[PDB]
Amino acid sequence: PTINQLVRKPRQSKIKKSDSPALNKGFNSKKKKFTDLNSPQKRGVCTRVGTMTPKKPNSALRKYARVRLSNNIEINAYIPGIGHNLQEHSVVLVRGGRVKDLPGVRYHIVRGALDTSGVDGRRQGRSLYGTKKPKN
Amino acid sequence: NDRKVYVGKVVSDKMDKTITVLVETYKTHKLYGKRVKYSKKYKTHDENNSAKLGDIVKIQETRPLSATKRFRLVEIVEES
Amino acid sequence: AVKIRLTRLGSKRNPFYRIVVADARSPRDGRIIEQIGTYNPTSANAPEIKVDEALALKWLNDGAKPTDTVHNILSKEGIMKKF
Amino acid sequence: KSAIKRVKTTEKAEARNISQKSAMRTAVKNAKTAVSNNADNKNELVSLAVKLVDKAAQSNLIHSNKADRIKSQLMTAN
RNA sequence: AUGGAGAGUUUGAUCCUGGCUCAGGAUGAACGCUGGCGGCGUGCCUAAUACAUGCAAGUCGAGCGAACGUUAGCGGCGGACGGGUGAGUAACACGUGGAUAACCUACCUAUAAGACUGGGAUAACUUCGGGAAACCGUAGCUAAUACCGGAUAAUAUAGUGAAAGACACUUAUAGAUGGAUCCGCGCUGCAUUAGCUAGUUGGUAAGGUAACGGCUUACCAAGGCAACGAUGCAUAGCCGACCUGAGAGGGUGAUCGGCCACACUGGAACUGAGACACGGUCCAGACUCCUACGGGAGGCAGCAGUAGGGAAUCUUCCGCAAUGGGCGAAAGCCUGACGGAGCAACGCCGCGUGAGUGAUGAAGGUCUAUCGUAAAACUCUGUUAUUAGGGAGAACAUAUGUCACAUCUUGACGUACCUAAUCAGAAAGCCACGGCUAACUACGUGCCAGCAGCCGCGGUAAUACGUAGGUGGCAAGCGUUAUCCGGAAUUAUUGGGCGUAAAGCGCGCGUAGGCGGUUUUUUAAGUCUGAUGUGAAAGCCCACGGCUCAACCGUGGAGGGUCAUUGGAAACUGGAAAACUUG
Repeated sequence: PTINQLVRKPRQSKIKKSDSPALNKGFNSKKKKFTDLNSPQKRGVCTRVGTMTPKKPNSALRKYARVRLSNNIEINAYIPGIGHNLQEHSVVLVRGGRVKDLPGVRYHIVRGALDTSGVDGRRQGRSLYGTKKPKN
Repeated sequence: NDRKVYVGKVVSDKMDKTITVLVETYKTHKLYGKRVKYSKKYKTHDENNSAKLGDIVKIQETRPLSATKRFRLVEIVEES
Repeated sequence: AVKIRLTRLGSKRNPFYRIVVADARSPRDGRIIEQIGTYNPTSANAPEIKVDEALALKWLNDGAKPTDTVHNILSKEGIMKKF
Repeated sequence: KSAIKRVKTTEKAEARNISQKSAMRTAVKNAKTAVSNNADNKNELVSLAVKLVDKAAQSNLIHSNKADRIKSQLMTAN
């Protein structure tokens, strides 16, 4: 803890990397290179539906979504809830980041969000997987 | 508003008064606080005189009357 | 070339202004070096005319004359016509 | 869109500067060129340009301190 | 110095830790929801996009060549224009002091030399003409306070231009304008870039910019460098702003820019009361293009709008009236500078959509007394809504009579404060629904779907889930969107380990220098601190006054932060003479 060589030679900070690096980004075609944006809002347009089986910690069954973002790369999602949207090819409002217990996926759906409304079997949630005009 | 008594020492020289004087000062950095002493180089000139092998002098900030050189003052300590 | 200016931070509820010596080719808002104060031309806020224009009235023989319909404020005074 | 008069006053400005600067181009082709060559050009052939460059430099564009450098290298050049 | 209590983190366990997820928000922060209205404000932040055009500083003269100052464009203006920004540079582009032994100038204001003498040409009327037009040819022109001899005009210690209405001209000269000729600290990162550029060192040029001078050139020697960042070199504005710390300030500097890089393009003969010029002037380029294909030259980094990219990403509603730039001895303009706004529940507020309430009150919705003092059906406020008159500010002007200045000259929004009688014109709906992040119980559910901000839940009592009457926060507000702040003491300028997390020399070696005996020290610099300069701030360590309080303005006592003077204390890092010696 000696200060001579401290202006001769400095120190570092910690070492951390931020969250969702292949997110918060809008891929170019005119100038071909991405934008570092951290946008509030964004879209999702669909390529498949997707589902993998081996689930230990829950040990029930539920699928997810394989939705591609701009212009030739693998981007993957998951539908956290009791609502099955047996759909695809949508145009939505993204939710950024991952919910607990799925590795590598960081992209999601807001309730409603211009494509569908949601799993309409919900009426008590009034704020989960599709819930609009709910008597409070 | 007058002109200072900037001083220093000498290092080397070339043909027909490529003269100089050394510049230095007491001061420190804003970050990690040590009394490390520091310098930068200047540009004075003579006929051929204020030059290498001992020219502890003064210098000025005036009209240079010079190429890119800047000083007219020599106010000495001694010679070798 | 010299003209009058004013300051701006946040109030009104009565036509207010200020006294200063800015440039000619510019808007009502201008930079002020020797702040003399402000002016209240709302005929209601009398406690706001604390303008001590000491370097603004020295343009009489330097370069100044009532312009932009501002002679009304100088109409009450009379520190001119020295030539 | 008021170029309807100053599309072209740049050009009377041109003419009324250039023809006189050229009539100086003949005023540096006599005296200053021949205050060396031994010619008669140090009397009334220096002194025409007194009132000639005076026809020039009573306006803001013609040389001002360069007027004091063109008159100190022709009249004081003895 | 108005001073630092975060959710849970270890193996199995007290214990020294270990930082994560994470918090709350604040973001030009909004998306589904929800869409009582607004005070005022900002939104090509999608793409410094290609274009539905024009759009923009503009018109005129008792001083001047058409008509009963109209009709010129000489002359003046403009042209570098308001506005648009943060495409482009590590740069005096940027905030402040500043040698001027690197600077001057008409616009703001008074003037001052005088107002003498001049010729006469050019715009229009076009005078005369070929031909898709209009592009171009003949070509006297008629004047102009002017294109314009000549006198001395001032710096020889010997430089010229003035052609005034009426009881307004050109110069010796100025205070000034952007600036700045420039000085200084302002003036970031990349060690996967040191044997240093030939000009590296600086003197020496005919030259010249209001401006010294390797700035091109003028003459010669480099080791000038030198292991210290030569140099390369990547974003390339700064600075009143905002969240903010206890304080050092610490970062982003977008509404808000006072200063500068920048207008299709490379230039550009030009020029200016201020230059290579955003609707100029020409000639090279590739663009949607206009043209008897004279060949036109235009692009909204200036309001719109079009195909758009679009988390949202706006009114072509109006036209000078809030300031006059410019033209004018004058009455007058253009505003697209500045203005008038669908307003987006974007900021948050001004408050309004139920009352006197009510005996526990029912026909009971998780539970099986709970939110039930639920209810009804009675009354209370104008404040939303039927109208109405709606004139809030404020002083404008040769001849009016003789730069202090002024009347017979200032209502699109010019109707606001709208008490106003006033019915009853509801304030969408809240999350998880246990315990922490604050939450209440369960039928659906038998692992079938499935709960879940770090902790964390359903396999036959989800005090989580599907759903259902709400208590903790709420009523213009519900879950989410992600940015740095004290918090993060996971920078350590205040607040950094050495054997052990995640950490100590192969060492004989060892340049630069960070440090670097005792005592007196010659120093009289500096710190001790300070006379001074006390040169302004709108507001400062504060508070307050105008305002239906909130959108919009102000007294500045805190001196403007060694700024215009260098100090006395030698106790010392500091021009630095030695002695001590056993270390």
